[PDB]
Amino acid sequence: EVQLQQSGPELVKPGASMKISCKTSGYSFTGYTMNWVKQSHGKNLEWIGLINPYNGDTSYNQKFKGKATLTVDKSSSTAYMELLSLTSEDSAVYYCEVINTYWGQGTLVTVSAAKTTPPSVYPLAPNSMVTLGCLVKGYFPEPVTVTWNSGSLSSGVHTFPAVLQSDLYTLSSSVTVTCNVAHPASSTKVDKKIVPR
Amino acid sequence: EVQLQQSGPELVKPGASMKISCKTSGYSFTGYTMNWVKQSHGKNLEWIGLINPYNGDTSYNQKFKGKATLTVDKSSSTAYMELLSLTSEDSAVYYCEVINTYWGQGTLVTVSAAKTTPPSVYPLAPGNSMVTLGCLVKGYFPEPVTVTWNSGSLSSGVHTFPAVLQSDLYTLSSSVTVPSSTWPSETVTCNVAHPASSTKVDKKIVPR
Amino acid sequence: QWNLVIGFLFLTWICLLQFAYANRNRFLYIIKLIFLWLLWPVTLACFVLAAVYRINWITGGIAIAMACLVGLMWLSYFIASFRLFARTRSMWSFNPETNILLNVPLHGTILTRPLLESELVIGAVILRGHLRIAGHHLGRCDIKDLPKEITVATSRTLSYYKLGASQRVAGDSGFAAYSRYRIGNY
Amino acid sequence: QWNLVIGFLFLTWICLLQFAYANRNRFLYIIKLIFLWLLWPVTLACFVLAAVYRINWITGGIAIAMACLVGLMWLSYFIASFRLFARTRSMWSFNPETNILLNVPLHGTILTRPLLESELVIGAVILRGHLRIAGHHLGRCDIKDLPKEITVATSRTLSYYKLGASQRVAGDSGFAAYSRYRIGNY
Amino acid sequence: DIVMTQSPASLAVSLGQRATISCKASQSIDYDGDNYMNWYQQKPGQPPKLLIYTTSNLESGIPARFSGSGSGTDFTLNIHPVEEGDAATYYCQQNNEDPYTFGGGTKLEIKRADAAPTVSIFPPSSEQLTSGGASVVCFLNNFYPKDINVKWKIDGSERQNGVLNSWTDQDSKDSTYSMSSTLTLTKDEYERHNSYTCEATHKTSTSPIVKSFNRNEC
Amino acid sequence: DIVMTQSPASLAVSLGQRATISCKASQSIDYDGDNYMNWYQQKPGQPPKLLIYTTSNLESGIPARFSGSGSGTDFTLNIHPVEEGDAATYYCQQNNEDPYTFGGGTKLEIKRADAAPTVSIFPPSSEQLTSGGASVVCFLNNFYPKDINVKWKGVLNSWTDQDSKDSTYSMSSTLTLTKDEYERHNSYTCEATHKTSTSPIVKSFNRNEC
Ligand SMILES: C[C@H]1Cn2ncc(C(=O)Nc3cccc(C#N)c3)c2C(=O)N1c1ccc(C(F)(F)c2ccccc2)cc1
Ligand SMILES: C[C@H]1Cn2ncc(C(=O)Nc3cccc(C#N)c3)c2C(=O)N1c1ccc(C(F)(F)c2ccccc2)cc1
Repeated sequence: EVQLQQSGPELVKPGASMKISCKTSGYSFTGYTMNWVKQSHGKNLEWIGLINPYNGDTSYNQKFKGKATLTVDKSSSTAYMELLSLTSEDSAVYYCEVINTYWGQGTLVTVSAAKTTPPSVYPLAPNSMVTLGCLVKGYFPEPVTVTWNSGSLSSGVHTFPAVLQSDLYTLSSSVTVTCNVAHPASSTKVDKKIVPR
Repeated sequence: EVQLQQSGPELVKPGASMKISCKTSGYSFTGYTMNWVKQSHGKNLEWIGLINPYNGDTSYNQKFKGKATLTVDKSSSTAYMELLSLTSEDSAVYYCEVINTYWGQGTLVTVSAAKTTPPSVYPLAPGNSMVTLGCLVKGYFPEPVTVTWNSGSLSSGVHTFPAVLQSDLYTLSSSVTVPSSTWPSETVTCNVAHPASSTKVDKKIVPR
Repeated sequence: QWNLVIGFLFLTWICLLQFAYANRNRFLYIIKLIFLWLLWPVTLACFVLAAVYRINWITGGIAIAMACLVGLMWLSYFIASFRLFARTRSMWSFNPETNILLNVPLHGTILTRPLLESELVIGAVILRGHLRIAGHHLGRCDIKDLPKEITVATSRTLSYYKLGASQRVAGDSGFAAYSRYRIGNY
Repeated sequence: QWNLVIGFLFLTWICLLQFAYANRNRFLYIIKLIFLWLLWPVTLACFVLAAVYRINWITGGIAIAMACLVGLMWLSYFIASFRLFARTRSMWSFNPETNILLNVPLHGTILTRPLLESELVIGAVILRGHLRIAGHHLGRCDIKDLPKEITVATSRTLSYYKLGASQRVAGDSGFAAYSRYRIGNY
Repeated sequence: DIVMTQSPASLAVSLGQRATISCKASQSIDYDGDNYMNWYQQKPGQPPKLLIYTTSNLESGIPARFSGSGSGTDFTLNIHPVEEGDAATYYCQQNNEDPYTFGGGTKLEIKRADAAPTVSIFPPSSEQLTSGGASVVCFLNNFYPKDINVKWKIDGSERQNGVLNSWTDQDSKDSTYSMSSTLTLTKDEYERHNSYTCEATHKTSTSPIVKSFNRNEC
Repeated sequence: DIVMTQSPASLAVSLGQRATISCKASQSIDYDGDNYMNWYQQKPGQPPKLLIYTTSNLESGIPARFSGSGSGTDFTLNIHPVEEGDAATYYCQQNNEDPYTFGGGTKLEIKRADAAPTVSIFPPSSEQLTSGGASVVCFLNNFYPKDINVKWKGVLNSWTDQDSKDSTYSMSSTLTLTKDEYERHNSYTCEATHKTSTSPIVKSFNRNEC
């Protein structure tokens, strides 16, 4: 029943600071050690440190010393790992865990200098089966969620990884109808419909 | 893998005595308690006693005292409950257990002053793609008689009916079901194995 | 007055009360039980010797009541231990600690040890292949444990314990528990 | 000679050595720890005043070597306890029995107890809704207990223990075990 | 002297539904602060099998569909997801005093949809012709419910003397029954009859199922 | 300085066969007389999932198909009845010293009988046409192996991870160009070459198909 909820994806400029939340529920907040882990550049993992929620007692690894400072807020039962003097090498996913068994959800961090341009959504339209497509092009930064018929047609959706090209991501989806696109850090919710041709 | 193996069905004349065995395997003989249970006249159970193999210490109940006596042989790992002054109300099934979980196979005891009559086996022939045929065992004493069908011929679909005591004799009947494509194409045989007479009849069915 | 030898006895008080926990080596446990046993009549004899030599009348004040009480409280416990020995002829019933025994059927032999109290659940820990059930070093074993053990009192109450469930930890360590399932009155 | 008072001292060797362990009553355990702590100062002063009063020369043969030993050991067993207090500030590190602590995160608060030895597997029994992990009565709890506990030494060691598996017995009793999974050096 | 009385004598439960058995103690089987009570399941031709050994604590390897409960002098056993593989008899034991008394027993029957009896008749085998007595056999397989009547008709009329019947136990896969009816008569009576008929009348299907043969069917 | 090296870079096993991963320590992860080693599994888009937490005694709720073993500096993870839902990446961690180092990763792909792609084409839309560009799209679904070739008769390709229900790979290809160059041609063709056949599978369209 133990649950951990993180803050959400954020884009920050280089040389700034950052704070991340790991709000916990389902157990007595004091008692577990709350490790922090970083996964970067694909599928390689690292270790940042741990903090005792009872009485301070933080312990980091020397590589991240002076870069992250773990903090605890007992009243609301939240953990507050924070990064200082960020750099383009710090784009990763940060997890918080307790006993190596209960993990968070991940907080994607994007360190760069560019505007959060809105995506452009386009339809695709053309036997034993019919395949229909949808295209998202020219947005920044990751991620963006593409859904079909608001959670329906979940038996053949094939989303594709976004590929960077001139600082504008692009992806596509196919179903074998409504294409709903949700871009979190641009306040954009575009929906498109496909028509016979 | 704790295993207990009992002696086997026995017929005792009234007024005699009997010794039952509960040979054990799979564990060190000394250490458990080896309860003895009796199931009689259908499906009601009674408790007889227990005995510690390490050193004596038998314990009975106020009803079976003077009737059952339990001993122990540590060399061969067997238990030796013995009944005395057998009467008509002493025919039952006797089990031996250890921790209330591992039980014996059971030992039917028949106390009667009557002869041992071998069974007589007769076939049945049918004189849709489903046809039944069987064999009838008549006039045997005492229980039990194990009836099977060629030791592998249609182990499923066999129906054996419980025997009924008819004037100091027993009658049983077994039936099997075969598809119309195998009879009389193949051969089906039923065999009975009466232990109390040390015989094994084997008669097959011919069509008519 | 005299201060050296009387002070030296206080050093023994730190030898005790700190090393009374000894349950690892069997020899230490046996020697502690023997020391506790042979010390019972020694302390009575000294009290009677102090009582007979009437000095300042204090020998009849508390020195006669003390010996009488320590004798009447020794006779009852000796006869209770004799009853326990009569029930189970185990020779462990004469220990000066408790009157409850635990029988564990190990490989070929049955091991008897004193038990402080009889409870519904009994633990067993096999750290590095060294069995220890009730805080008692029972020897070297593995996860092949006996699924039935016994607890013997003297006032009836022969309790049979059954193996609940055993788990294996870190290759050769483990944990197990025994829960009571049958009671038999003598 | 003098027989009454010295014989009365032999009675204390049965009150101790028989009732001295990790008994369930926490008040008795605290009393025993206090008595053990108060014992050490006495032997130093007693030996000091037994050696300063030079009689029969015995005050120099043994009354100064044993005093020196019992004085030099106290300093080490005090500085170690102060170091353990420096690592974890719990006030339990000053006990004269052991320098290992066990922290159990019960409902809301954390309970600390002395630990004789740090092992790989730690049991727990909840007989009649009364938790007891390492022989220490931790209060009233249920089968729904904590899945992580810690053991704190002073020599740069902090061991984390994870709840292995818990079983229920007879309605409101049960057992559980903890197995070490992480070690952290200070 | 602690005779225990479980008084559902028989009980019928459909698939999926929940069945309960209510063995109750006599006076005071609660010694040492806990109640000791064993529950056993026995199938025809096998020794009893332990399920629950102290009012609780289902034995290792036993499916979790069995639950034991109760206190004082009232105890219950519950099988909530009643499957087709449990058509046994259930017992209760005390495990508290010198006479470890058992319970009476409660036969668990599984309710199912009806079926028609597959009927077969057989003639006297030529081997027993020399014996001097004839036995005609009727088989009724795979029917439900258990109750069913069989009539043996000779030369038009019926016969009710010398007929024997036997039912099997409820199947462990189909929950259906089988029955054998035997009519045995001396050969002198066999001379003076020509037509034999076995009729089976079920609770349903008001028209009976008849199978007949003559003497000259050789 | 306890760098930990599991060096099966990738694995390819069939259904039911044994799967082995052979993470090895650096020098001396054996403190206190016992070896501490955690084994983790991670599927795409999900946090890691613990399986084995001290060289043995797998975590509760995990199927017994996973078994951990080893000693000294050699440790192994075994999955005997390889199912079709085990296509994740597996990691090893020490849990022994001041920094807790992870492994490198070992991507496990499950082998399955051959299959052919289902190519489909999509022409530019008027909405993008008014903006000033065109982008033709080609979709290939449910083929095996991953190594296939696609040709156009300035392209970008994207590959899906192996599916967890039928273990196949999909692919998307996009050709983006200015509309003026789009007006210079009439017929476009997406061809796919796969090892399952001897001739390419061709899907073509023309500007008059509207
Ligand atoms: C509490 C009780 C638990 N208990 N169970 C069993 C026994 C027992 O069999 N004792 C025994 C003693 C000697 C020889 C033999 C033999 N053979 C057996 C005992 C026991 O000794 N107990 C016990 C009583 C009193 C004391 C006292 F130290 F507190 C004490 C001393 C003297 C005067 C008053 C008070 C300390 C311990
Ligand atoms: C074995 C060791 C285990 N041990 N671990 C920790 C401690 C400890 O912190 N002791 C302590 C003592 C006093 C004040 C404080 C504080 N603040 C702390 C101890 C300890 O005391 N030990 C120990 C040594 C000797 C003895 C003796 F009784 F055997 C003894 C007595 C005097 C002369 C010679 C021999 C009994 C026990």
